[PDB]
Amino acid sequence: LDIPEDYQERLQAEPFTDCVPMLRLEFTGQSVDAPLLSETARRFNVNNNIISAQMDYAGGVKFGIMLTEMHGTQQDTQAAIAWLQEHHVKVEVLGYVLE
Amino acid sequence: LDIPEDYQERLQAEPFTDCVPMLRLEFTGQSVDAPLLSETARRFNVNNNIISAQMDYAGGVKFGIMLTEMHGTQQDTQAAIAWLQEHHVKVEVLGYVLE
Repeated sequence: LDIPEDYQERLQAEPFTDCVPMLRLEFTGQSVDAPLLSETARRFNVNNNIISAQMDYAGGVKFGIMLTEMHGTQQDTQAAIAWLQEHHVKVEVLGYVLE
Repeated sequence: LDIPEDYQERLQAEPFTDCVPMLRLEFTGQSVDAPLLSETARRFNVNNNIISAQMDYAGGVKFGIMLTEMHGTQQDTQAAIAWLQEHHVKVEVLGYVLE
């Protein structure tokens, strides 16, 4: 897993009403000049709650990992995840937690 | 300075018209439940562009550092920075960059 044991413990594979997805985000070389999480917060009215991160600035660009929760309506959440991927941020929904 | 060499090179101590603050954020036990950066994006119409981050999760809360640029109008970035400080995120303006 190499997520925190607290999350190993509460994570549920199956969605459930007003669950919240726990995400693993992977940056693969974006410029810092792309404000992707700040844009999703306004555009999709979601909150991206950072759990942890190992984000490296290497070669003048961004390569690394973040664990987050994404809070918002189900439609907004799905749209934000897809838009992140459409900008080549890899996104894995690791499972779902409460609220 | 202890930031990436290209930022060290570009960093100005004096604020200039349309400059961009380069921030260091230090997390010292903020809960994962507080959507600090997402809320500033909406509240103050700024972008928090992550440069790098080494953030750990422990006991339900967060510890570590992030380097960012903050983009927005002068009054908006001033208000977002003041609000993060008001909410006890340790913020340091390392200097200013184009553009």
